[PDB]
Amino acid sequence: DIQMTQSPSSLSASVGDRVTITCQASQDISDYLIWYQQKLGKAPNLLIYDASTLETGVPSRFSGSGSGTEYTFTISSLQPEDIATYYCQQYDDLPYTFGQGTKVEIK
Amino acid sequence: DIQMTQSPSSLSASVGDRVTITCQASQDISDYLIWYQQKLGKAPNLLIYDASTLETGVPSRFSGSGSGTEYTFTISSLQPEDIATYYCQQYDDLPYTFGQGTKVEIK
Amino acid sequence: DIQMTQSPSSLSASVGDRVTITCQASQDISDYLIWYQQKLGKAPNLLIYDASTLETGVPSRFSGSGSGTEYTFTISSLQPEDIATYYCQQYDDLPYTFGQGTKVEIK
Repeated sequence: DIQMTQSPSSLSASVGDRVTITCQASQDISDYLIWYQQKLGKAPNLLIYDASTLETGVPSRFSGSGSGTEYTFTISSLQPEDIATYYCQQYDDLPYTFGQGTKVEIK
Repeated sequence: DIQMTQSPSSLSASVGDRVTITCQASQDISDYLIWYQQKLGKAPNLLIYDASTLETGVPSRFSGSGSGTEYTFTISSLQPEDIATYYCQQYDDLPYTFGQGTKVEIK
Repeated sequence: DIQMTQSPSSLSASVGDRVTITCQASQDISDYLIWYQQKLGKAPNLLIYDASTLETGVPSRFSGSGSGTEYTFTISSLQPEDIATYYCQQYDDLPYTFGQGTKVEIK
């Protein structure tokens, strides 16, 4: 069972800031990682797949990189609309596991 | 892109009550369906995969069924521990898409 | 006296959603079950009798199924005029008893 550890568990930054979030797998998951955004009271929405491919329609201010067991999610310039909780999930094998999630706030 | 349709959005019931949630896929997903439980403030937890398959450690009071397009998730006896949000997610094809979630509460 | 267990107590869904309501009989009641609709402040109106027979003039989006002690009421596409409290009632023996009812609302 692949353990996903995400950090930090939460942060607050200002509009325009560069935000960064990490997820480490307990095994090489061969780049099968997704980043999801979950707005308060809504279902998670896929942002990035294959570690670094943006889903069609996602703003380019969003980006992911990494490989092996360490992955990185970055938001190059924070918008008020990005206030949500972010999650990484491994899809290298079942059961698909999630990171603990990172709440992103403004201020 | 595959659309998942979940219902109801929220329910309220009493301890021991049977709870029924369903998900509708916009295409045959071949049982490539997962059910997650999301307790407040936490990441989603896989309860069932392959539409009917229980993950180890998950109480037998949970159960899933369905096929092609229609799927159902059932909680045979609502326990206090079961208060959370539940989601179905398709994994037949990327991007993996979620149902809107159902908020389960005890009256 | 025959006890009727109805689930859930209340729910919220969106226009077009499918809605499932359940009723459990503490005894087999040979399909002698009626489903009533009760809008706010009016008397209950019979929608279905004999567990699955639609009364004349009732829309095809309502359906009933079930047997022995397990009965099911479905609305395939929730319309705004469907907002009300639903009740199952057994007519197998006196005194005829009702389920606790299900408050259906739209989010």
